[PDB]
Amino acid sequence: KGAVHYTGTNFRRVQRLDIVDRMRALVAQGLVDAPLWLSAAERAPPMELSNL
Amino acid sequence: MNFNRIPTRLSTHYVCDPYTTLMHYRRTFKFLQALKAKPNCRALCLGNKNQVNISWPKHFDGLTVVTSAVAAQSSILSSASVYYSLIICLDPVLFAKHLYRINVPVLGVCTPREIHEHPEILKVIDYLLPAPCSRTDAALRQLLQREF
Amino acid sequence: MQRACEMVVSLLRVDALSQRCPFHVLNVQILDLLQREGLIRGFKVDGTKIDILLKHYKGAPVIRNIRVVSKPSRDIWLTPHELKFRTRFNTGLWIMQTSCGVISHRDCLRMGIGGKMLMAINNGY
Amino acid sequence: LAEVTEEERQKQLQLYLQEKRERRLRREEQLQRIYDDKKRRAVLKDRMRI
Amino acid sequence: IPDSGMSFVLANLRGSLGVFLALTGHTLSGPDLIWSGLCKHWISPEALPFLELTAEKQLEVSEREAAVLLEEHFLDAPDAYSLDDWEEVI
Amino acid sequence: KHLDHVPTERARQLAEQRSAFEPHLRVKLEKEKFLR
Amino acid sequence: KAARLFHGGAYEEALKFAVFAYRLECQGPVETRRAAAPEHVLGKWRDEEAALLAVDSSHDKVGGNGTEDLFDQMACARAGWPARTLLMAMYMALGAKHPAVQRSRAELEVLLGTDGFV
Amino acid sequence: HYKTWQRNTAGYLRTFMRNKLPNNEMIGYVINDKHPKSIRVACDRFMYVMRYKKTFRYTKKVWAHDEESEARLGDVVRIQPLGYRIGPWKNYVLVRVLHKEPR
Amino acid sequence: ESFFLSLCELEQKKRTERAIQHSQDLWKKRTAAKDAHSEKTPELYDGPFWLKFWRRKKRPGA
Amino acid sequence: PFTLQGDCRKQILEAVEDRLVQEALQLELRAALRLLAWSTDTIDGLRSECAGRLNPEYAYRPQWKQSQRFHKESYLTPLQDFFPTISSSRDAASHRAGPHISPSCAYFFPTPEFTVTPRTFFPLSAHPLIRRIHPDFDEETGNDHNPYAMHKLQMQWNHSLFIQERMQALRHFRNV
Repeated sequence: KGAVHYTGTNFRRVQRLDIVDRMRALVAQGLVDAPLWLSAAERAPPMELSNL
Repeated sequence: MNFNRIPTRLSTHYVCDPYTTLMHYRRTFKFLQALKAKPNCRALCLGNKNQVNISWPKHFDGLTVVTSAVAAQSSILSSASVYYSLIICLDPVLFAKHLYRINVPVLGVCTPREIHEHPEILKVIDYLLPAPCSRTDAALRQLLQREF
Repeated sequence: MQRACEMVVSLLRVDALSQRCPFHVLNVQILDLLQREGLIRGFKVDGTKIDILLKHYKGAPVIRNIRVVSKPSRDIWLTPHELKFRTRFNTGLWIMQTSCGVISHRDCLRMGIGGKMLMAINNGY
Repeated sequence: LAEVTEEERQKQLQLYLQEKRERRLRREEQLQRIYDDKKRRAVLKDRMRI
Repeated sequence: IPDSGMSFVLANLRGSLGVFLALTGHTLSGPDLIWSGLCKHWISPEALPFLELTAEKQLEVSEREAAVLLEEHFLDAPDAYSLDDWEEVI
Repeated sequence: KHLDHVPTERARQLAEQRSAFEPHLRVKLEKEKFLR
Repeated sequence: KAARLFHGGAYEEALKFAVFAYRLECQGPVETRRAAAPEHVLGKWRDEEAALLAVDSSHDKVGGNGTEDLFDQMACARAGWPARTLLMAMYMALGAKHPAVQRSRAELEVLLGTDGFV
Repeated sequence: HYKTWQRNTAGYLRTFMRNKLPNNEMIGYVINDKHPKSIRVACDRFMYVMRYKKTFRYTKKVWAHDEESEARLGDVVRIQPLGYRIGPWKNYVLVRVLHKEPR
Repeated sequence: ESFFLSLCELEQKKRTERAIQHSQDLWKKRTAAKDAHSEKTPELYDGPFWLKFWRRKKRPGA
Repeated sequence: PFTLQGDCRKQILEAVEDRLVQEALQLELRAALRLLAWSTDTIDGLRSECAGRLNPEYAYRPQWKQSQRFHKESYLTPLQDFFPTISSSRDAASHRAGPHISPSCAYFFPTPEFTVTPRTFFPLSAHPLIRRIHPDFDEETGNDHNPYAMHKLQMQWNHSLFIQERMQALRHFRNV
């Protein structure tokens, strides 16, 4: 008993979100105001690194 | 001489592939070009003490001094998302626990040796920048900024 | 039938790109249905073993949960009117083995024929 | 009752004929695959003996 | 006769280049293809596999912004042309 | 079972080579350009 | 005719008749076409539908010997027929490394349309 | 005994169909052919369990009758019931023989 | 005189010759390797013994 | 383009390109059918190149044919298959006395000319709620597509149906 699932909860499956995605939710939720650099990164989102 | 085990499998590094560097610089340049156009933009150049080639100031804004008592992974650069708008970290391996939930873009510059051995730095770094020769960041950025 | 249940262990991996699988006649047909739904990037029969690729999105894989219903020691059968009760208000994928080949659970109810629940993909409780 | 009985009789005949054709065609297709494969094994086996 | 609507491209070339390329059947390879007018890009084969790894970030941007990102794969063309002086004769 | 016809890797490789009359496997190296 | 040629001294010509007779009874009356099978080798994985409609019941006919057939030989390992005994008596007589024996051995694989089996 | 709701499940219906044959016919293999014009056919049946949802098998050895005595030991045959009792053991009649064992 | 029918005659005939030569060479090399193996002293193992591979640690519990 | 002035220029290029391709394809098909039915030297050329692919030794250079003057207008004449002929053979198949098409070609393609079909640009659906969102969705029938029109489209793009037709023609040519 304890960590006896090789194929299960042992291997986390948490989605990886960048700054562009995280900031989009906070601004919409009304928790944080829109900064001046928010639009700068919107037109040129960062390249994915997990799949590389 | 060496009396240790000799490795057999040679791992390949695709993140720092010579062809991949073409798109890395092109994508990074677009982000910086749009940011500098706006007024009142400040950046942060975070390095390491061993980097003697890079001059550093005496005081550092946003630095918080804490004690050992009640310091369960305290965030040093917690208030560094007010005055600054872009941090260029040079040692992602050391500054990994503080930049986990940072609200600013991190332009980290690591090396293939550390990336393969410490893939955890990929989640904190947003824009990945290559580093030719991958030996010492102190003398690496100086050459780029003093080209021709 | 035993080799069919051995595919879930290989396909259910996070830090991997391609995994091998024993070659079987029934296993080949199953991969075709999954690819249509967009769950498998692709597969190739490498002789004695089949190489199947893994699909990922924002780090996490597309497959998060696999449930094996049918087992070699027994056989689960449901009538056309009983499958709807089991499968309701969900986005899961149930592999149904009918007389006219292999089809998903959505098509089984359309024809009204009695299928056989083999496995579950992206299924909760 | 006679009218209903005749109507039901026609349905049974139509269903029986439809099922007969479906089974005949399905069975014929399966036999072709087995026969084609069996032939290949027989000729191949004799080649190995030589 | 050329099929698959091949005459449209030949007639759209700079000058009467298609006529000479069809009657005589001159072979062309290298940068001359893009410089002649046939193609319009010089993307390397190594770019196609990379596109399959960073395709999840294309749906976040708008339609117009999608085409801008695809322009980072196109390279430049070298200075080389065999028919630089022979074009006037054709 | 040994007489079964299953598409393997070496089986297809030999078929392509047989077409070439007495055209073999080749590999390409990465393109390193300094002007990039 | 094959026996007379071998006794006289003709070795290359003798093997030609042996394959002719072995294939005659095996492949049916259709043997004049001295070449590989015209994409008619059925039973393979992912068979093309073009060749299926180019044949008829004629193709279904199996060869063999007078009494037994090809199928009987597959089940019983002791059964045989003269068409195979004569052909096998020549490979050992001239050896395995003999040029002519080597050429004839490979020819049977292609004539029967089964070369390249794994 | 099965409840009303237990007669509509696919598990029970499938088992029923396998057991059910025209004229209440059965399939079995002969295991004893010593007495004249007598053969003991071993039939295999099936049953369904509503607790664990699993089907098992249990053999049912019965006696049969043969006119021409064509059947032999270890030969699968077909039996048919009858609405009477003939002999001390005889309770079935042969129809045909599917498979025949060499000698 | 048919032009299309004659085309297939040459294609099939040429294809047969290519296979015959390819098969002959393949068989020659296949048997050559086996002959050498059956004419040499067997190789006696002299490496480390398998003392640690006896016991195993399978999945704990059920 | 990004500016309004630049964006407008792209429309002009797309308009002329769409018209030029239609004319080129229409005339390309006209010359393809007539050449195969009149030019007899094309048979030798096809066999010479086909046999030469395996080896240059099997490649032979045919004599082709002597040059002759031509009107260079008969190969680009319109062709139609229309039944009305009360006007003294108004159409009469391809040209007035040109090669004719088989009767069986009047099912899929009603006319030999190369036309343009109005292909849809959105996916179809079966649920009534989703059909209301499709642009091409008429309220007089409740469907987003014409069953009669789509029935013929599927038949045209079918390899299984084509194999049977091709096989039947081959047997007739070989036998007689």
